Amino acid sequence: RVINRNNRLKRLIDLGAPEIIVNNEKRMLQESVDALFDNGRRGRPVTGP
Amino acid sequence: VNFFDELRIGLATAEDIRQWSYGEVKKPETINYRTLKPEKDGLFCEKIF
Amino acid sequence: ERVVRERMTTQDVEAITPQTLINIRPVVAAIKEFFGTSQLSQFMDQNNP
Amino acid sequence: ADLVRVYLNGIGKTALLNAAGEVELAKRIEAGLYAEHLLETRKRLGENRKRDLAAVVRDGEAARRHLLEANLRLVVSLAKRYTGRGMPLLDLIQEGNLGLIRAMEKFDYTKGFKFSTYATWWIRQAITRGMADQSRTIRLPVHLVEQVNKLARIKREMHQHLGREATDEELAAESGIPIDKINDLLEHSRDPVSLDMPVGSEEEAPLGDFIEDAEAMSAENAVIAELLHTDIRSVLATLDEREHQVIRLRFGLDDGQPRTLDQIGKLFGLSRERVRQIERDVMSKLRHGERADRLRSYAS
Amino acid sequence: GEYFTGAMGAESIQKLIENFDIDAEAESLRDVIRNGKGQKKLRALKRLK
Amino acid sequence: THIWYFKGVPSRLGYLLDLAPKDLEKIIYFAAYVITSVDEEMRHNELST
DNA sequence: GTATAATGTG
Repeated sequence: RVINRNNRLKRLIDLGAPEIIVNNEKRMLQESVDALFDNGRRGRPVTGP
Repeated sequence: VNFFDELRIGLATAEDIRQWSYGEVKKPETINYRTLKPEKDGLFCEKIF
Repeated sequence: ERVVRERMTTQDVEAITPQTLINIRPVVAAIKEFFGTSQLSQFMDQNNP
Repeated sequence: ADLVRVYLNGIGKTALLNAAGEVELAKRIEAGLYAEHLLETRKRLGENRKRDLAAVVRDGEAARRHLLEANLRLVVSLAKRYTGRGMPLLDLIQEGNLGLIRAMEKFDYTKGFKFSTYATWWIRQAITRGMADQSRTIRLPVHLVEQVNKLARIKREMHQHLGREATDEELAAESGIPIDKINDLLEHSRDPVSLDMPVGSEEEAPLGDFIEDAEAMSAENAVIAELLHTDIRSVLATLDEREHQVIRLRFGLDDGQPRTLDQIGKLFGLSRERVRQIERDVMSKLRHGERADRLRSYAS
Repeated sequence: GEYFTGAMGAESIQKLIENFDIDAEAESLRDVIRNGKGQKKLRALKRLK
Repeated sequence: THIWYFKGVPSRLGYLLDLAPKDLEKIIYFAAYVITSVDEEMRHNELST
């Protein structure tokens, strides 16, 4: 998840886009790193199965 | 050999994370399905680990 | 029933028949899951009558 | 929480666009692109027209930004339908935004068709491609993913029609897919089990605990490997010095690389036929007596 | 938009903390703790530690 | 950001940066802008102008 | 690579 978010951020920066989508994806990467370091410490924990 | 006078902990900085690492992870692919072996610059690449 | 109502709200109303409407997979799946993994379905110990 | 809600407010900040507004924005963006092409093509750069061109380029950038901001709603309304398929809704929304940008960079207004129709196909294609390329941890090739989806669709159709799970033969007959290929596609399409799920249901250990290794055991190779290496130093050393070098080169004790009779003959000058007799004599010598007794244990 | 520079995200916090100087605020908070104001004194003591 | 700091109780980033927890969480997840730095010296010298 | 149309969630 973290790698995909980071690569998407790099792609968006390379192509360029209005700051709304870039900011949304930056929030996405931040939340993904947050989930990586700890699940449930903040917000809804992630669950696949 | 086994002389450990003290054990300390600190806050890692961008440079410390890079110094510990031998290589940078660029892509999220984990394993190649056909060869059952790690992929280039993935989460298991021999080049990295 | 959730899936049945969702399907019927979208499928054509002219040539609709209950046979094509009812889906039997979820009910049998639930029954099998209960009989397999439920904590109240235990092996019948057979040391003696 | 509710990462979606902040994005919903952000997207809802901007208003929609009408057919006339869409046409005027398309004209403005075309003018801006043509202005940029002139900037990179105006070898005889004008003085005031250059400033006007820069202003027009900024205007076109603002116009395209506004167009995308207004169109994000269609992206959301399309990505809504692909939730619950191994990818968070928000990831699908971002993929759809990328698809919308891809559609905008190739939009044409002369045909008179509405931008929404053109953008919907691109958004759907981008979303499905991203889901195929990122949903599975063991990322299968896109063609195999398509085959798996086809097989699943056929299986559900047969289950609905017949009222029961179709057999492998029936599935192959309907889909015309080989039974072996059907099995391969069904085995490659499966959710992996996370080694951290508890086993036994008492949480006394997670599954990852009970998994053995596949390397040299404490005894299996270590003791036998070292012992047969020492017994090698004892037995293979008994071979004559010339024969010891013969083994070391043709068979590869010291320098490895078993030197074919031609190679070892080049090294020593001997022919391919002479060495065979000495090799067979060595075989006869080794197979009799304490040597064979020692080496029996390592052949079984 | 010529004097104040503002932004939203972790990058903004990084820039602000880098610009922020620990010694100056530490001295100011030591001076504040030198005073009373018990209601604010507990928060001042936590921030000071 | 590291999750342990801006979310822990006490939030170390909040204490060091003299920000309320609500403000910190709003800034981190891209909720509202913040003034990082301002040319206060030029503002002062140009207070008349 | 696409041309009716398709514009804010669980």
